[PDB]
Amino acid sequence: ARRGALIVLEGVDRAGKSTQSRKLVEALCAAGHRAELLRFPERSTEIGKLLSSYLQKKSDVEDHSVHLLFSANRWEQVPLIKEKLSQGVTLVVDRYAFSGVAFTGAKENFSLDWCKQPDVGLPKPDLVLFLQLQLADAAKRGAFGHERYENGAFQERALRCFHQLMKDTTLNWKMVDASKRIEAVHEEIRVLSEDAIRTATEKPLGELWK
Amino acid sequence: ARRGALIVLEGVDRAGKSTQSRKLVEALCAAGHRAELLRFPERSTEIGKLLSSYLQKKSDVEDHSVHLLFSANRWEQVPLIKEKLSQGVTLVVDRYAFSGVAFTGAKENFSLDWCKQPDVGLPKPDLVLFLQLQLADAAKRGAFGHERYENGAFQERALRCFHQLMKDTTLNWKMVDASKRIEAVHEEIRVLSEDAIRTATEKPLGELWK
Ligand SMILES: Nc1ncnc2c1ncn2[C@@H]1O[C@H](COP(=O)(O)OP(=O)(O)O)[C@@H](O)[C@H]1O
Ligand SMILES: Nc1ncnc2c1ncn2[C@@H]1O[C@H](COP(=O)(O)OP(=O)(O)O)[C@@H](O)[C@H]1O
Ligand SMILES: Cc1cn([C@H]2C[C@H](N=[N+]=[N-])[C@@H](COP(=O)(O)O)O2)c(=O)[nH]c1=O
Ligand SMILES: Cc1cn([C@H]2C[C@H](N=[N+]=[N-])[C@@H](COP(=O)(O)O)O2)c(=O)[nH]c1=O
Ligand SMILES: [Mg+2]
Ligand SMILES: [Mg+2]
Ligand SMILES: [Mg+2]
Repeated sequence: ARRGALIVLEGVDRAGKSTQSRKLVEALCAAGHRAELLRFPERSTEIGKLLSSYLQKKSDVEDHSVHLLFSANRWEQVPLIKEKLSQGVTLVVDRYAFSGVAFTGAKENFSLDWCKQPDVGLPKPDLVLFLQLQLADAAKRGAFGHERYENGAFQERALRCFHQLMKDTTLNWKMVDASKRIEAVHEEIRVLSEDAIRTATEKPLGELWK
Repeated sequence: ARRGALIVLEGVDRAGKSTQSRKLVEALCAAGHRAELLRFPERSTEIGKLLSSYLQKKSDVEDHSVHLLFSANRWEQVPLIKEKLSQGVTLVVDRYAFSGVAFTGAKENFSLDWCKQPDVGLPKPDLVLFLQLQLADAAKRGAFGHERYENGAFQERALRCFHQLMKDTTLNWKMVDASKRIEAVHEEIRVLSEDAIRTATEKPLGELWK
């Protein structure tokens, strides 16, 4: 039975990860694929609620602790991720380990290596789309939110970490010009995703960063 | 101001970590030291309650997730640990990262290296006492508990991991013959601890596994 593809959406702030993720799943399903949407953090579990309270500033969490919770929040979904992929279901994921590393990695005294370790071993995405957008363009999309990390300076330190992670040639990274309209960005992502489901899947699901 | 020492108690099942830890703190205080007791897991925080529900079998948790929570449960106490040590308070800890690695490391497909990473960077113990006890002797102390991991076969796989961790010469490991009476074991630990508070402290607090 042909496994599903694991597709991740990553990208700068307001670049359209959530919009594009919901649109990709809808369009794959409409074209007869079996596809479902996931996102991280997944706030409905016990850990997810801790992470949600942190991001909304309702609680403060030690930085190493919070990093590990974010990763744990991925590991708790691995049994489901692996089962859905083995059943032929393509999974479109709004943020994954890349955000985990880039966001803690933007903080002082957090090496990229330390930030990567908790996630080593996770299911490896068959495709990692990185939605790029210029600052001037992200502004036309509205004001920063009120949640933690939604600050220009901090966003720019996360972006440098993302660019380090993209030097990683074990991953099938694809850049997406997220400045275009919602529809045009969607068509670019869609075609890339059809291609990943079609080919990328003839190899077994890999393991991230190992 | 002379910093406190960070002293960890590790050891096989029923070897006396908790008894010896409470006795050491009492005796250091009685001899005019400033000393306080900590333990891991620390079940009173939000994470600690998750860990307590897991150990008591009231909930099941994915293995990588549970490993990261156990480490996060240490990181959330680092601000306090560092502040108490800088104030001259010696901290006696009932289990630390060594248990974290040995217990997940006893499970299938968990390399010691992966298990160590979440804890890299923690405050480094000035002294790690390992209470050794033969199986036949641990039995005279009563029956296994009902909690997760309290099984002869699993305990023996954790012990092999502990022996790998003791090959680590960056740590001041001391073996303790925990087969003696409660008092005699206590006198051995006490003398070792006075020595660690006295000398081991003239160097800054280190960082574990780095
Ligand atoms: N290509 C696009 N062009 C214009 N506006 C967009 C585009 N993609 C998303 N938006 C809008 O920008 C805001 C951010 O989109 P969202 O998908 O929530 O981004 P993210 O999840 O990356 O933060 C929303 O108002 C959304 O409608
Ligand atoms: N040296 C010792 N000799 C005999 N019994 C002991 C000794 N140390 C502890 N005990 C008993 O063994 C049991 C386990 O002790 P405990 O300190 O809770 O061990 P741990 O925390 O290592 O599991 C308790 O009943 C305790 O009184
Ligand atoms: C998945 C993940 C997200 N995050 C962050 C990125 C976002 N903060 N900002 N901007 C935040 C919320 O996600 P959304 O933007 O997808 O709603 O969590 C982490 O810090 N670590 C992680 O492992
Ligand atoms: C500190 C720590 C303890 N543990 C385990 C060891 C013990 N299980 N058994 N036996 C358990 C409970 O601790 P006590 O024996 O100290 O009450 O948690 C971990 O699995 N990981 C950790 O990081
Ligand atoms: Mg979003
Ligand atoms: Mg390494
Ligand atoms: Mg105990």
